[PDB]
Amino acid sequence: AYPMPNPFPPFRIAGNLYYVGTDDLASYLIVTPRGNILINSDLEANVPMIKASIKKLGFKFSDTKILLISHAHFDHAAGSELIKQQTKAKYMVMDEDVSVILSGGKSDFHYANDSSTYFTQSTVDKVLHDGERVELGGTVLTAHLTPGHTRGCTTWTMKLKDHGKQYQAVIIGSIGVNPGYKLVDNITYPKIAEDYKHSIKVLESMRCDIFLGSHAGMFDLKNKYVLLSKGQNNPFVDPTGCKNYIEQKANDFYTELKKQETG
Ligand SMILES: [Zn+2]
Ligand SMILES: [Zn+2]
Repeated sequence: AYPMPNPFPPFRIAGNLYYVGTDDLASYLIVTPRGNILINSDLEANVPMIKASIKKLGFKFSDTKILLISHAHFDHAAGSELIKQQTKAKYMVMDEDVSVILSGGKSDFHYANDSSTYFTQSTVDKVLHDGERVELGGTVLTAHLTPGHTRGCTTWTMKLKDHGKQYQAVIIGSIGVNPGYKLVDNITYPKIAEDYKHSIKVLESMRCDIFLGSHAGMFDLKNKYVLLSKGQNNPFVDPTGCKNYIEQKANDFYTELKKQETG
């Protein structure tokens, strides 16, 4: 079973982007004059935690206008129906992952026959596409299709002003190869390996100043938060860590491909 995350103190990352997630499953709040955008609903058990984090920062849960996700797996999206019920936020999802969201996991190319991965069915209010913007109150997020991990895995980007300076924030959706994924002659998702390769090409050439992700461990949340509490100049500005993480995951993909082809 998925390890239950622990609470994590919410904080401002940069500009109008806040962390409202856990010590593992990462969620983000973008605060605008016309309401807020929430990224990742996490597990059903985490929805009260997200609400509490939002309110701890002095914001209103009822001001959540838009709900986005990194990708259509239960650990990022299971809480979405509850959030929609409690806030009436509009749920927007990349085209290629909509089937999984509508089916609560039953159409997943890999986990269709693993009921431990299923989650509450919901409807999608707006279907997104590669390069499409999500705009609220002058804030502009861009959805980048970085497929492989899921068919519609989304890497979210935005530009943030921090201490008078401009930074591109990148929330890496995931380019991990899960244990058991088949990369050669995949029966349900034949383009899986081509998709990962495309994601690698996109991410390797992407400007990345503020390095974030769907999981805390991708981007060193805990150690960076400690630096932030100590008053360090934005430790979440980490272009070198971003470059190195993308390169590591690209290498991990090719390592797994080598194992499947030659091992
Ligand atoms: Zn996943
Ligand atoms: Zn995950």
